[PDB]
Amino acid sequence: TPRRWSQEWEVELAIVLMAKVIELGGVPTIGDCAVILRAAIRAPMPSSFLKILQTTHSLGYAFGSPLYDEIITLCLDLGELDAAIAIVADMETTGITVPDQTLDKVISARQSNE
Amino acid sequence: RRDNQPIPPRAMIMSRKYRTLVSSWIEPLQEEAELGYEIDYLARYVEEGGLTGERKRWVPRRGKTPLDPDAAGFIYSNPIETSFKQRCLEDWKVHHRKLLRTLQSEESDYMRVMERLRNIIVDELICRIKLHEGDTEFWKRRFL
Amino acid sequence: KMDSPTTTSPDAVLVQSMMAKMLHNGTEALVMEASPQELASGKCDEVDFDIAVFTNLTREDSDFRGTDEEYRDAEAKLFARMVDPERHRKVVNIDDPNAAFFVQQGNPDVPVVTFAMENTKADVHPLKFELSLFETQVLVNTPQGILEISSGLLGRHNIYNILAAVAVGIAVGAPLEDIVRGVEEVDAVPGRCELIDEEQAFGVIVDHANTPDGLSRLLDSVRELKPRRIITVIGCAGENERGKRPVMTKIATEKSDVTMLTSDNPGNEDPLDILDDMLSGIGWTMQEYLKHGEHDYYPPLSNGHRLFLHDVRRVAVRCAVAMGEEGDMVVVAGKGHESYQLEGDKKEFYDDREECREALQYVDELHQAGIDTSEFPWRLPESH
Amino acid sequence: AGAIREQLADLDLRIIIENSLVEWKQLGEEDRKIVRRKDFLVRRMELAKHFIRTNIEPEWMVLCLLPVLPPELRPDI
Repeated sequence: TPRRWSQEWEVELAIVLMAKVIELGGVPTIGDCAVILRAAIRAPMPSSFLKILQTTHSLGYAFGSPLYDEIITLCLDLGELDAAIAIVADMETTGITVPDQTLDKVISARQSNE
Repeated sequence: RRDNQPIPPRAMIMSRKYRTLVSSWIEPLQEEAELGYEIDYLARYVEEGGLTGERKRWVPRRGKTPLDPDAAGFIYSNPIETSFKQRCLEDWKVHHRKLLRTLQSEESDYMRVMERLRNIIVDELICRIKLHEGDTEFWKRRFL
Repeated sequence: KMDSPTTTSPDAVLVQSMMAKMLHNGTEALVMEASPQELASGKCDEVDFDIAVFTNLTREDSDFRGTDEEYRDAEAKLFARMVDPERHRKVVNIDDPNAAFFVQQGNPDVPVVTFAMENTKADVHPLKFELSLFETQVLVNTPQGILEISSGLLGRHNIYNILAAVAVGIAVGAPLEDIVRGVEEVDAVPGRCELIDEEQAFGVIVDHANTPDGLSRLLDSVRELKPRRIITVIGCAGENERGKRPVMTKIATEKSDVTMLTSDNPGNEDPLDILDDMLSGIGWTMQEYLKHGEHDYYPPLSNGHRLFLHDVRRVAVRCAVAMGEEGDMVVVAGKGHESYQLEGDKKEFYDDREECREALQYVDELHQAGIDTSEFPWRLPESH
Repeated sequence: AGAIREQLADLDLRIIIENSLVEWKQLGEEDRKIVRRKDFLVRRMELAKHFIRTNIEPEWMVLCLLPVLPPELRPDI
């Protein structure tokens, strides 16, 4: 019996596929990374958010500031603050400037849950 | 990977919306993503050879030569674009068509699984119907 | 009119040659353009200028093979010859930050008349002005009094040109009534925002703007006139200037409500190939546009504007005039006063002014025939 | 006939194959017309395929020039 499509299954295949292509000499485009990222945002699995940005930046690609705002606010909507605190952690390591409003809302969220 | 064979450039061809085989089956099809900022179409124009007459023009022309570069190598052009979502749905339908076909070749429950299969194109009773495609030994027994 | 050779920069021999011809025929005064390229090349080196007029300086001419300082100093050559205080006069636009540099050029004793639109310290400056699609009305304060001018020229950039003519009239001590009559006599300098008037409810202007910065400046001058919609007809030359094709489409689609791409001078290049290069500046392709034609519907852009397309310039110009409504402006850019459409190698005769003039005459009979020309494609009565 | 030649010359033979195949499959999912329309679609996609893999242009079905038989073979015609 064939397996029925789920957006969760589609994302994990794309993460596996992107890893194989990079490790075999392929360079996915900046648009490809966003499309895989966009599918996750419609899907909610905030766990996969950390790895998609990790491979996006390992290719030297930087998303726009609104895109980083979208994923952080999406994490707060679902309450997955552990992903959000890790996402802001890796943004800081990459050195990409992070808007003040995103920092203000994550800090307020961190204070609320404590 | 096990053969130490890298992915060739022809496999990694890029579409108009700047997508490769990594993400071309997620199904907003032939559409770009947000990227958080506006796309610089002038940068794409220069990097595609637009300053020297070497750009690829997407102008339809008379003749039996495909405009899409991904149609190179195929006898009758490349397959039509089918997303991973459509493929799973088509695969799901085809299997149950076979189940409906074998059910007809051999009582209230029989009518209820009859309607359920047609509706897909009770499910516990559907799950006992076995397909034997490729099983030569089974077909030899039925031939005898 | 003289049968002037079709050279954008007359040579030194030609300038002297025709100039004597005017003398032999009884000409007493003359006005010549002093372009930076002509001044730098030394073509006008043997011209005994009496009055030197400075209008403005912006880095627009990509054709100038020199730096900004060289571009500035080239224009200063005309002002450097302002030597004789009794014979020479200076007219400067003091709104430009450079204007001080020119005033110091030449003999400082030469009289200088200053004009400005915004700087009220100028000798000649407007008190109030009104801009519309058909005319401009300006009240200008001059050292000899105030003047009332109603001109067919359009845009606030043409107010400076009026002020410069007023100041030159002021400099030569001309009668105020001659200043008003002379300015109001000029109605349409050919190809310079030339209004095509046929007693209709929308303005039609033909301009020579064929560059990204020329088109941006032109469409910003049209927008200040407050039209309801702007309809721009633009194309790109073939075999040359391949870098502006996506740029001019992005500019037109972000400043014009409706954009009509067409052919400007294909030469030996296929017109649909140039239009594909233009379409790439907004993310489209010729194939996608032609697919929308099959479904008889062209969607708008992300900003809500409309883009249409046709490779025949005569069709695209007249179809854009037929899209005009009450209180609109139709801008036919690219050619201006040029009277040729180069296809292959032959320079077929083609005037943009005639096409707009003739389309305005026959647009009435098209509308009463039931044809809906509000957009592409047209809706005939016998089509559904 | 010139209008027909423009249609033939402008045909996208690869589009014909994909359009015929999807329409053929739709009728399968769903009596003398469905069967007849199915045979029409198979003939059309068979015809398009042969043009693609040969050097015959479909627009040659409209004649622009008319060859003339040699005189010795026409010493009616």
